[PDB]
Amino acid sequence: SGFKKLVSPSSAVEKCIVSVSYRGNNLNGLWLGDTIYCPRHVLGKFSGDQWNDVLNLANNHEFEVTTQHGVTLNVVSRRLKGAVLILQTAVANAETPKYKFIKANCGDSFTIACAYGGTVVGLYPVTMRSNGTIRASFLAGACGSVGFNIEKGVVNFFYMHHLELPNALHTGTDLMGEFYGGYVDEEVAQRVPPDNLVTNNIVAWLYAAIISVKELPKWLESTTVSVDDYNKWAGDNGFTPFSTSTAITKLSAITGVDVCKLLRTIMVKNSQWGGDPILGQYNFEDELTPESVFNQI
Amino acid sequence: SGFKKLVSPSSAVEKCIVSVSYRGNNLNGLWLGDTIYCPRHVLGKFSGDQWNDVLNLANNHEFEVTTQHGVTLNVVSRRLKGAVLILQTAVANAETPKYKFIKANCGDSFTIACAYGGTVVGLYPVTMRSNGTIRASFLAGACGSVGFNIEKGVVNFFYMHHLELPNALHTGTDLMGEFYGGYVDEEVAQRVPPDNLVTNNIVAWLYAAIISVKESSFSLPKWLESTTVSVDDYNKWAGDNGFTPFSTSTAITKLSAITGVDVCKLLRTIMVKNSQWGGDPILGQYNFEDELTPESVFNQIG
Ligand SMILES: *C(=N)[C@H](C[C@@H]1CCNC1=O)NC(=O)[C@H](CC(C)C)NC(=O)[C@@H](NS(C)(=O)=O)C(C)(C)C
Ligand SMILES: *C(=N)[C@H](C[C@@H]1CCNC1=O)NC(=O)[C@H](CC(C)C)NC(=O)[C@@H](NS(C)(=O)=O)C(C)(C)C
Repeated sequence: SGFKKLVSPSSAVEKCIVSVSYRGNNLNGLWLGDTIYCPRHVLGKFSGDQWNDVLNLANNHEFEVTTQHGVTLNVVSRRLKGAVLILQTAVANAETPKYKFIKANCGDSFTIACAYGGTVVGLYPVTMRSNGTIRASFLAGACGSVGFNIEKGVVNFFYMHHLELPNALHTGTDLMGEFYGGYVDEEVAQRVPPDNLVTNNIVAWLYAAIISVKELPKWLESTTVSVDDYNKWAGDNGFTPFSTSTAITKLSAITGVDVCKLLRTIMVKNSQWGGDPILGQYNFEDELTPESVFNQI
Repeated sequence: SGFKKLVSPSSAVEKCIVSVSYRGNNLNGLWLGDTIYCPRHVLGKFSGDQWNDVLNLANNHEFEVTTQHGVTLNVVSRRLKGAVLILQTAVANAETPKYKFIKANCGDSFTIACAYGGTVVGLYPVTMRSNGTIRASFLAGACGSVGFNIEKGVVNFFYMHHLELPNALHTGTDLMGEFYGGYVDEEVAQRVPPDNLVTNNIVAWLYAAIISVKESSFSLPKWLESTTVSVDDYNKWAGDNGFTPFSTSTAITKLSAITGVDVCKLLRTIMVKNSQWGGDPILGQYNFEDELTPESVFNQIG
């Protein structure tokens, strides 16, 4: 029993995180096979089409790349893919795990391996927000830190960290160099669309509260609302649409509470929470997924 | 910018977690040197003076120990130390890190390496509560999972998991085999004292919020009280309102000096908000977060 936001174990990712420095710019890279992925702004703060000419003018021998073992790697080639710089090394990483490059959807949760100087210093979970940001914890030098999980012995890579927007919001690319949310790696003003609370994860958290209380809650409404009616309301109140899933179906069956009862709870509690807490909180938790809640049963 | 509850990287610990089986009891062990630490109730569900005779009654060849690699270890000796069973292996773990066995105090936070069948499946942070429990996430087979952090290239081990009390409360021993909170590894009703909100961690969280408002609105937070309260006076109030006592620390001193805000203004804020929070949130919440430590907040400034 008990519900936590789980982090994936890090040993397989630690074996792939290297330091990448160029003319005093210090960040991190992901070494898979004979390929290092890192943010292109390790070269400097350029914009638009200046990048392709900065690339051809760069010097491979000036990429300072060290491993956690202290071994210096030698860059033999370079190219850009989106906002990710791709550096080929002379020798392959023999500790490359099985992996996939996957784009994270809204509400998807994964683990950040927060790195400085090529060394993972700590981990934490995050959720891909509706506006292409994550709520993370990053300082200077963290770029190149990666977001991942592990599923059936495969490392899924979702994210590489590039920049911090106002109000402690963070964003970056997938491992194919496409920026989440359409942001750009320029220190300029960028519009951030409003964050919509992730209904499906809130539903997971409400079910976790019900399972916890099994030992029905007073905050749980008794009336119902259809999925269409909730989704109409959601688009007007800052929530994502409710979408059916296998995990949510299992949670409803295990607890014996129809999910449309939880949707009505969301509408009423968002309008006026009142004095009754849900798992000690007077605000919705939306970074715990239905799959994780079910795995903890 | 941004504040998260951090987990320590797990590679050093993953290389030390093994599966330990005895007569259908399948748990986890911590393999350091030629020594495996695991919960004694891998031997079955006994009580009191029964354990020593059960230890003499067990035989080493019936312990099935396997590493994450699939390698079978051979137990050459056994002893009890408190509620921890200590098994000697024929060969030593060549991947043993530098480590310390340390007893976590109330409010100390660390990483749980949650393991099943000798394999770490996930991590998460926990805080040692005032009653000797942690609020974790554990299923059958999770015992022998360890709580740890890494400091200065040294793995501190604080905790090994033994049991789950009512209301999703988890507890266990330090690596010296002493149970936190005076619990025992028996399936009977047990006395569980109140869980008090950890003041020192709330203070840290409030500093984190001051820092965030400073770096988002260049001003002091709207909810921060103007008056101060004495530490002795706050600690008198804390004893009658379900909070731990405040106690100064180097990390809290640094946070006070970086932000320029007297910590006694934060203690008065706790008293005011606990009696009547109101409508202004703190870092998006209307309830105290007490599992983010001063040390962690300091490390997340730089
Ligand atoms: C990568 N090492 C670094 C990580 C930032 C630094 C503080 N917290 C983080 O997450 N990324 C940067 O410094 C980028 C680099 C540019 C070229 C994209 N710059 C920023 O993140 C910038 N924010 S912005 C895009 O101007 O709004 C800062 C440095 C002012 C935060
Ligand atoms: C160890 N693998 C297991 C971990 C528990 C199981 C479910 N969640 C956990 O944290 N520990 C046990 O099964 C112990 C064993 C005894 C001999 C110490 N038993 C319990 O935790 C028991 N709770 S109790 C001590 O009666 O209050 C359960 C199994 C009923 C939860």
